[PDB]
Amino acid sequence: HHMDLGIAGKSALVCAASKGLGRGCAEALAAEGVNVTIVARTPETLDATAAAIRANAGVDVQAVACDITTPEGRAAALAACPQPDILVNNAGGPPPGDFRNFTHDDWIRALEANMLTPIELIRATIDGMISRGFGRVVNITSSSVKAPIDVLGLSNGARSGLTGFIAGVARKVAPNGVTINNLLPGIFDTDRIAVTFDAAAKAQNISVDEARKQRMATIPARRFGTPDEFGRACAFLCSVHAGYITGQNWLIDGGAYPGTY
Amino acid sequence: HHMDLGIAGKSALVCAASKGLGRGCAEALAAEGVNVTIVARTPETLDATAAAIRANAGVDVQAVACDITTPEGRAAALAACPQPDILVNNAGGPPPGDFRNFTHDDWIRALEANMLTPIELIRATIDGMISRGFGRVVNITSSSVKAPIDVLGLSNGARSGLTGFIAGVARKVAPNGVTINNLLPGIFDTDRIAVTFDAAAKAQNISVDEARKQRMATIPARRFGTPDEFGRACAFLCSVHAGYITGQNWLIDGGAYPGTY
Amino acid sequence: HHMDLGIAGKSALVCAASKGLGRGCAEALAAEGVNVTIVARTPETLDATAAAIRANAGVDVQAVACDITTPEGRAAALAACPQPDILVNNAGGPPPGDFRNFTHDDWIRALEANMLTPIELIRATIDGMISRGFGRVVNITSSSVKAPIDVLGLSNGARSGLTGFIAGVARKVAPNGVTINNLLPGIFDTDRIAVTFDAAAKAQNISVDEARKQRMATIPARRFGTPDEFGRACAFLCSVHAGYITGQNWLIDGGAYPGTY
Amino acid sequence: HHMDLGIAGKSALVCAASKGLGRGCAEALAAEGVNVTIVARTPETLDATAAAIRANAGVDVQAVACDITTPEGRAAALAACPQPDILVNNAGGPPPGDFRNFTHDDWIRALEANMLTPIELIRATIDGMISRGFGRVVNITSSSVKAPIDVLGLSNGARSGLTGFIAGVARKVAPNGVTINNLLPGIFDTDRIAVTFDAAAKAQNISVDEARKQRMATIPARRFGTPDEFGRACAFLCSVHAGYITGQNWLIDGGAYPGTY
Ligand SMILES: NC(=O)c1ccc[n+]([C@@H]2O[C@H](COP(=O)([O-])OP(=O)(O)OC[C@H]3O[C@@H](n4cnc5c(N)ncnc54)[C@H](OP(=O)(O)O)[C@@H]3O)[C@@H](O)[C@H]2O)c1
Ligand SMILES: NC(=O)c1ccc[n+]([C@@H]2O[C@H](COP(=O)([O-])OP(=O)(O)OC[C@H]3O[C@@H](n4cnc5c(N)ncnc54)[C@H](OP(=O)(O)O)[C@@H]3O)[C@@H](O)[C@H]2O)c1
Ligand SMILES: NC(=O)c1ccc[n+]([C@@H]2O[C@H](COP(=O)([O-])OP(=O)(O)OC[C@H]3O[C@@H](n4cnc5c(N)ncnc54)[C@H](OP(=O)(O)O)[C@@H]3O)[C@@H](O)[C@H]2O)c1
Ligand SMILES: NC(=O)c1ccc[n+]([C@@H]2O[C@H](COP(=O)([O-])OP(=O)(O)OC[C@H]3O[C@@H](n4cnc5c(N)ncnc54)[C@H](OP(=O)(O)O)[C@@H]3O)[C@@H](O)[C@H]2O)c1
Repeated sequence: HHMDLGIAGKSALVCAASKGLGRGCAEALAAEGVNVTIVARTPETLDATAAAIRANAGVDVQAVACDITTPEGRAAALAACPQPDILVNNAGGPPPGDFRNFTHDDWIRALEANMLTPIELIRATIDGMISRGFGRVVNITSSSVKAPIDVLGLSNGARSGLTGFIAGVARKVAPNGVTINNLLPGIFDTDRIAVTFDAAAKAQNISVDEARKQRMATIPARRFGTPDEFGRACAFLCSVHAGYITGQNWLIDGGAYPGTY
Repeated sequence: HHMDLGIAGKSALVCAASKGLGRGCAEALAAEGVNVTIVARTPETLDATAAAIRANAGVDVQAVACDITTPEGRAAALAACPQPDILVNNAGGPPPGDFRNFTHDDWIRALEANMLTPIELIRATIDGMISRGFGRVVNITSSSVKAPIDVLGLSNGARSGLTGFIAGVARKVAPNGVTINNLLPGIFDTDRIAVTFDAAAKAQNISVDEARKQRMATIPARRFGTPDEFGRACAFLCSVHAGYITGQNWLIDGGAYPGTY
Repeated sequence: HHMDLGIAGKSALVCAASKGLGRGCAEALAAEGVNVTIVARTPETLDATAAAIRANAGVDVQAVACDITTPEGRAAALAACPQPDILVNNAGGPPPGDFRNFTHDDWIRALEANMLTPIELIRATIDGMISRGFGRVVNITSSSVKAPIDVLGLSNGARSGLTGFIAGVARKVAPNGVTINNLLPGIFDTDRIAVTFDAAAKAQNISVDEARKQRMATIPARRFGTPDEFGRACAFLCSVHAGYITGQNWLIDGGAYPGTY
Repeated sequence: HHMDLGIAGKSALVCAASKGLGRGCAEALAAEGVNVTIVARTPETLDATAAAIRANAGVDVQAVACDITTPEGRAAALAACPQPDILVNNAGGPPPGDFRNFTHDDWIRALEANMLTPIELIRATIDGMISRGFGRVVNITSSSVKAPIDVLGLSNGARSGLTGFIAGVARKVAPNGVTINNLLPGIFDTDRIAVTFDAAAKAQNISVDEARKQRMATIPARRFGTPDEFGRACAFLCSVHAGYITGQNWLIDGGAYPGTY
């Protein structure tokens, strides 16, 4: 038994996807027959992930080595995948800090990476989607837009800016068979959080395993998220069964956010 | 290809499901190998839907003819399906009117059908789900909990009451592999909205098609929702790939609700 | 200086107001020249509060000793104050417990007290406000409608039901110079709370002062709310300066709720 | 009667305040005895409004002619008012347009004016507020953060970015007697909307008065907001009676936004 998402043979541009949540989305789309173009900066891991997906899924896989948060990187991605049916927006997130230490340049860099980059990729791909009467955009954001994360003010700001803009464009382009939705991760078991736990353990004189355990104990689901399950939610949003879902912020966080809505 | 939801052979109790959104949920779950018990008041339609799901899905189908908004009906449903892995809560919705004409009996009827009935079925099934380390509850509610519907004050109130309570229990039971989420329909093309469009077309002296087209033009997606796609979202929430999603209100409305969140 | 709220000589019906937040609202309204009818069950305390407001504010004060959560109590309150310009809805809160121990009648009782009671008082007073082109309704609810409180499922449900219904009525009656808003307290230093901390101190063999300080340490403002400041926010909503505020949920909680919105 | 806000003799920096909502905030604070420093680019209207507030309120009024969205302008404002107790953040909003015509520079300018400028003024004033154990920051934003405005994508984005960041800093600084809240205008009767209706009428073959009338008819309160009542709400947030309100988004829109929350 398995659910046909109806997107085999379509094309997807999956940003920041040699590892982690982006990789999970690329894998899940390829599993459903989507030809995927994956983007990341470092060739070694990018080429390896592209080869793995090729050998596991049997779809066409393209790899673009670029910084997606530059105009030149966006142009390189679109040169490889010029008319995507499906766009998964993603890029590395901003550094932590106390708000009094954020510089103007820190703000601009976070806004470029996690707000203006997704917006520009939508701008560059939306006309083709509209012309074909089908389109799916999924933006990987953060629980930070629902409840601010203490040390991640740059995310609290930049990703909330993206989300507020997305609300408008989602409803504007909805008449044309295009949906635009955001996937908001709680804590997911990737290399990104291992850096955070490594520093937290060393500061607290406990093991990383113990620090991870203590964090899990505060999550209602009592675990971290997996890149696999994140990618499956992405694939569902990109399917022919989610065409009546647009402008939505899907929080995938094990219940950690306490708000009713 | 096709995505394996991992719930073949599980049991679901699907309330108010001979027609409409409930039937869509039952069929989508049966398509993934779930043995479904479906509940409705009218035996003829209920038996015909049960027979159709048997013929199409090949799963075990039980049909319980009862009023799910009564304790005798809830007991009869649970007697047939006493340890469901999956509970889909649903019942008929309240009648329209101006708030100054709502009677006390009106309020109790709406609160019983669309708040206390789902709560009682959760109370009666949660301990078995917890003991097995797996459970899925999906409550069919309404866009009325995000933005009040003019003439449906009884829904605006009763379903918001359910949602506020669900927020707490979803997080309370999450440590045990149980998730509880709400699916909020916008306008879906069922028999319930045909009653509204027939009375509109006849009153205004226009065709039903014209009356429906006027409403569609106000929806960003420019169509109504289908019971099939509603059921597919339900099936995803009930899957092994949605275990990190709980306490969430999933609005499926073609972008009609204008709020950013 | 001092801000003239423009409501001197108007009439207010203030429910559940011999003590606590309700008394704070009655005193703040009376300080602005509003003639207040205050309602509580216990005559001794009610009369003492009524006499203190008379002495300090110099307005007309009526005391009605009744149970506002019954139809007979509402009839008595409205007989004494049949055409209020201002209605402050309030009642005792529901008891704590685990949802598996809520009886069906526990739910009915909480729904009657904290949802249907304020709805019926609005229905009985809204026509007069509309006919005069001025009206203010303020409903005392709870932070429980923004984030569920663990042991207060009955509040999480009933007050959320009220709130969803209020959303519709507020926008329905806004053309007639009537506003309807909700005031959502976080933890406020009333007798209800003082009893709770007496139990915590005794259970832990610590002083009441230490038990209270333990809770304050988790609140961003690092204190509890005062009934006075709650009443002042109520009075501002009831003023001629808040006529463009309706359907709003004002959370007054020292930042304790972590959600962005 | 009249309510004492307890802020006579305190100092406020009120940005973008020779006209409109900013002027309304400055006048309301001055009316409660606050010494106000008002900032605007054009000297003619700035000096006239400063003279009016001096004559009306008898407080100290400083006028700074500068563009508050530049570092040099922020520095000039702070030179005049180096240790404000109260900061009202405000600046001119972004131009309208279709999202496909927004340039990278359009985005940066909107982000600078309506997100990074308020953030930098908070960073420059928060230390002193904390050191005195009292502070009030009110950010004038927009209903666009609750529901996107069709042609104002630059606002939908930039002001949502501010709001997501403010959520974190409000809770961070709350232990020190500082509150940070946002005031979200719906449509207010200022010079800003005259330009909007001047274009809306010129294209619709109706008068600006007719276009205004038709827009009013869609607002539940059936009118536009006044700068006076907006300023009064600002003054209440800045008072000693609002110290338990922080991190809140106060929507002042006559009920036009349809969302329950
Ligand atoms: N993990 C969580 O708990 C969590 C939760 C919420 C939000 N997030 C956010 O979700 C996003 C993905 O996080 P993750 O945990 O999946 O991180 P991850 O495991 O480190 O994966 C990041 C991936 O993106 C690529 N990448 C990063 N910046 C890029 C850029 N500018 N251009 C192109 N490729 C880029 C990386 O490869 P290269 O380094 O070779 O480019 C890698 O393939 C981040 O924005 C993160 O802040 C994460
Ligand atoms: N359609 C929409 O646009 C929409 C949107 C939001 C919310 N909703 C809500 O979603 C729910 C389902 O609506 P729908 O459009 O699917 O309606 P529908 O097409 O009329 O189907 C309702 C189903 O529920 C059954 N049912 C009704 N009352 C029952 C009861 N007391 N006990 C057992 N079964 C009962 C009906 O069969 P019997 O009559 O034989 O019992 C039928 O099988 C309602 O609460 C509705 O208000 C609908
Ligand atoms: N304090 C908080 O932290 C907090 C926070 C959120 C919500 N709330 C809610 O706010 C409401 C007021 O709480 P509070 O802290 O102000 O309580 P409080 O200090 O105990 O005052 C309650 C007042 O209401 C009266 N009352 C209670 N039940 C009544 C009834 N059936 N009919 C008429 N009068 C009635 C009481 O007098 P009699 O006993 O003589 O009738 C008393 O005057 C409650 O619903 C509470 O749950 C409180
Ligand atoms: N009116 C509404 O319906 C409405 C609703 C929601 C949001 N808003 C937003 O609220 C803000 C205020 O709007 P409003 O209606 O009050 O406008 P307004 O009547 O045109 O007043 C704007 C004031 O700000 C000053 N100003 C503008 N940009 C400035 C800058 N960079 N530096 C310093 N002073 C500056 C202007 O004077 P100078 O030109 O001489 O500098 C003037 O004193 C805007 O961001 C607007 O988009 C307005």
